[PDB]
Amino acid sequence: SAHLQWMVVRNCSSFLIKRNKQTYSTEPNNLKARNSFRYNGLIHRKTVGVEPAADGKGVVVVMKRRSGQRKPATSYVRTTINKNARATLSSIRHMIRKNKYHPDLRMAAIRRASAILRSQKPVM
Amino acid sequence: KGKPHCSRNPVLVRGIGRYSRSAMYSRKALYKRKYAALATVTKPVGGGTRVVKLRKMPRYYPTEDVPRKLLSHGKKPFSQHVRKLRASITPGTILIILTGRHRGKRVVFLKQLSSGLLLVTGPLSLNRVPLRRTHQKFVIATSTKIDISGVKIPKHLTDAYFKKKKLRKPRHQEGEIFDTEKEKYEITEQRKVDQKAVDSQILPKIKAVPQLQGYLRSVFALTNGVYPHKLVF
Amino acid sequence: GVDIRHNKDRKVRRKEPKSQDIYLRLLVKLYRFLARRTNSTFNQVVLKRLFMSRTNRPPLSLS
Amino acid sequence: NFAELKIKRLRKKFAQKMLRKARRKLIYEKAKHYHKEYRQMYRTEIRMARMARKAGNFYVPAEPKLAFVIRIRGINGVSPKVRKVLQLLRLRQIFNGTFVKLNKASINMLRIVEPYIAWGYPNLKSVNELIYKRGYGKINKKRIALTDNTLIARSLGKYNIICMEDLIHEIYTVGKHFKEANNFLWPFKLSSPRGGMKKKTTHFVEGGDAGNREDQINRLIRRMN
Amino acid sequence: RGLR
Amino acid sequence: AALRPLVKPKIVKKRTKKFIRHQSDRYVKIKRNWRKPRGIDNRVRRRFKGQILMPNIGYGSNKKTKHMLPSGFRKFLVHNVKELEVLLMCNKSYCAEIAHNVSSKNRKAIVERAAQLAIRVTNPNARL
Amino acid sequence: RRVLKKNPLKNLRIMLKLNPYAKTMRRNTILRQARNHKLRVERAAAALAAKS
RNA sequence: GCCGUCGCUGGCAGUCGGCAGAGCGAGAAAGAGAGUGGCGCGGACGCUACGCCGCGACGAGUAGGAGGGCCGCUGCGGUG
RNA sequence: GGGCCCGGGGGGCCACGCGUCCCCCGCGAGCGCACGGGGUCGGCGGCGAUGUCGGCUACCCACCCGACCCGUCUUGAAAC
Ligand SMILES: [Mg+2]
Ligand SMILES: [Mg+2]
Ligand SMILES: [Mg+2]
Ligand SMILES: [Mg+2]
Ligand SMILES: [Mg+2]
Ligand SMILES: [Mg+2]
Ligand SMILES: [Mg+2]
Ligand SMILES: [Mg+2]
Ligand SMILES: [Mg+2]
Repeated sequence: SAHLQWMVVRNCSSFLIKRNKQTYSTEPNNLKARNSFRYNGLIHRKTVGVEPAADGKGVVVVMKRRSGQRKPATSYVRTTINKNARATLSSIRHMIRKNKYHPDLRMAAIRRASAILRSQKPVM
Repeated sequence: KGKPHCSRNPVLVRGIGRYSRSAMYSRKALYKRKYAALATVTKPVGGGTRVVKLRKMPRYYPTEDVPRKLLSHGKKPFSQHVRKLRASITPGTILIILTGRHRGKRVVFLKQLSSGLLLVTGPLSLNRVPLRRTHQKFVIATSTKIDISGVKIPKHLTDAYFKKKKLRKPRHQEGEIFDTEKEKYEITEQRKVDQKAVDSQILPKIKAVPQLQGYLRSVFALTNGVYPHKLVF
Repeated sequence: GVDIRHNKDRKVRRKEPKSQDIYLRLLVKLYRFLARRTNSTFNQVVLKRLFMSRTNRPPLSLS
Repeated sequence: NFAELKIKRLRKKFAQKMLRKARRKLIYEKAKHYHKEYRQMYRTEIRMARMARKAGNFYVPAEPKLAFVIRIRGINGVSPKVRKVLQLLRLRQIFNGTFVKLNKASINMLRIVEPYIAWGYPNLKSVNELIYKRGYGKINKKRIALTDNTLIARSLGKYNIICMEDLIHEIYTVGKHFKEANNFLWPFKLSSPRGGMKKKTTHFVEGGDAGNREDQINRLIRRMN
Repeated sequence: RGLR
Repeated sequence: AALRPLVKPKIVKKRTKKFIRHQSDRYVKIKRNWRKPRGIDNRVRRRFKGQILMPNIGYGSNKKTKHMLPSGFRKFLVHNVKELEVLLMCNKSYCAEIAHNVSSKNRKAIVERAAQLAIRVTNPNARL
Repeated sequence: RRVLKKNPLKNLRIMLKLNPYAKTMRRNTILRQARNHKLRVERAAAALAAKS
């Protein structure tokens, strides 16, 4: 279960990183990258990830479907959003709210899909 | 649609009224005053009509935001603060400057501006101190006053009129090419006409007091054996 | 200075179980929640006994 | 709907706004009667002496019920019999102060601890300054500053002490629930005597500081609180 | 009710 | 073009000097690192007047500004490019410090990434 | 969070937060005092005409 | 004001959101209970619960005891 | 003096409803101001690119106060 494998992963993971009085985590679908039950991207039954698109522009969103739970291959669905900075930040918002899909992660997902746009604009 | 009325009880002391609660009720005659019981906008387009939304969602969200702060009640902006003034300073009083370029120069106090700075002007022809602002703390109020009540000080001599104006001459391409240093403060013909007009009314009164003009032309300075706490000025 | 004695300032009760198993450290989470969020002095006793060592909670016999 | 639950919640928010006006009126008309009480107990102590000076006799005023005790020595070198009594008086620290009702068993303790305290009979203005400025309550075994009457009512309410005025009246006029009010009052922490002690190590009758200075405790309170 |  | 922090509070430190060891001046075998003096007749551990001082717990730093560099940022050792994405959601409160061993060919493609990510690096001109 | 302790003896509205009677206790002894000082200046200005 | 210890065997899983209604500080043992008859799709942070937060009181120490060290040294199984 | 200063015939009241029975003879809205659950200014001025700004720590130097050499046995050690 989620709380079980969190009580197993809280200290003896391989993504856990502990130096400089901080403790972050390098999980695939952990947004804010910090080691916590709430933001861990491997423990729960429904997670959310916001990665940068493989090319220059866009933001991919990785939801974890419910049906396939022990099948890692057909477990995650991915959607590339190569739109303006605002439509994508209303599409992630709809993807999360209107679906009622792990709704306490929404502002984290927006802040991350904004960090990506900002790290994909032309530098100065 | 009731006409506003001032407080019906004078303030004996700050925070305490002159009349009691029942007295206020009787004065207000409340015994006969019993009472009992946007974002979207349609706009045509070249098609159909579009429901344009005002103040759309921001296009950027910084990774972190500062949390809000608690609410205070007793803190107000400087513009709304109450400007104090020691009773030792009155219109026509002679003051001595201590910090400005007019160090130790005697001037004739004009009035107090809205901000709080004292608008003062010593005779320009005597001490060369025109209409200017000076803080009350940094000025010594000499115990020598002259009737200046009959002096129509122009109304446009506000704090904004006396506010500084950035030269805004760091550099430019035009200025780098045809450099003209960093400019100066060219005394406006308005500040000059105002200074002349004020002097035309102040000087006749000053000359009435014998030796007053010479005293103003003089400069206050400490000497051997003189201590500020031991002499009354 | 005050003339108190700190001999007994540190109460020695068990703040948590000494074991590290995670099927007990989850029961203790659920019962610490019930203990603080309910007004039943039952949950508080169950929690205080879930802390106790293996020698303070002995076995029961069926008889 | 929710139009019913709204007006219901507003009736609750109006009953909780009237149960407070009734309590502010009660506190007000209480303090208004304590002003009258104190005025009577003051004027009658002058009557009962003028009626004795008219006949020529003497009026012996009632021995006082309330004392205020202050600790004027350190914790370094105290006997055990004096260290047990300075801690049943809750004076575990120099310049601590407390109120004490007088009887045989109390005077016979202020005699054991006489060289370590400087006690006396507090004025009403002195109990006012003390309760208001240095007034802390022993709530839940926590020294919580008395900031509102709902901190006194919440604990001493069952004794009909519901405001700082009922507290002052219960302390000044030593009441039935004196033990409970004095034990609800965290012992006052006073600063050093401004001006300075006369002599800490000798009795007040010896031109010093210790002992009982019946009337003159207020002169020390004003320069210490 | 008194104030109605 | 400095990368400002989220908020820059006032940093106050109850002590700036190090805590030198007793008699680290008369000798060379006694280093400056601190060792609590445990001798009987010692004058430092009795807290005499005018002697060396001792690291009490009272000298602790304000928790609000503890470990916080004078640039209003906390810090993080970065061993490679991949360890930046861990820090990209802590941008305005933590900084990066490429390790001492990362060669300049990698440190260039690390400062480059942290530049895109707007993450502040304390040693961005390190090796070159 | 901890409530800062103001002084009920220097803070008028904390004195009214703790003792709503002190408002009238203080409006008195201010009216009464301005009227006793007006009675004194009346005596003392009838005596400058009683020794004149 | 700041650091820490102790105590409150304190509080927080309620982040209960167009399947919504945003509360449990207030002197007085207990329900913002049910039924039964007279446009604009929007709302910061949090929660490694071994975590976070709030309150007070306290802070010497040899011999000795205990705890906590993201203090340090060398090798082993894993893992970066 | 006390009894709501028992009862009859110029200033202050946290008193001011109508309808009785009777002994004593449950929601009025607004609008502001503030000694009101810990500081804000919607106030300002000066200088700033080869000589100036900041750097508490870290190098040297100056001065004032403090300041005996550590481990040890000892009732006691800076100890002749
Ligand atoms: Mg102490
Ligand atoms: Mg002694
Ligand atoms: Mg003095
Ligand atoms: Mg200690
Ligand atoms: Mg010396
Ligand atoms: Mg030895
Ligand atoms: Mg010997
Ligand atoms: Mg020795
Ligand atoms: Mg010798």
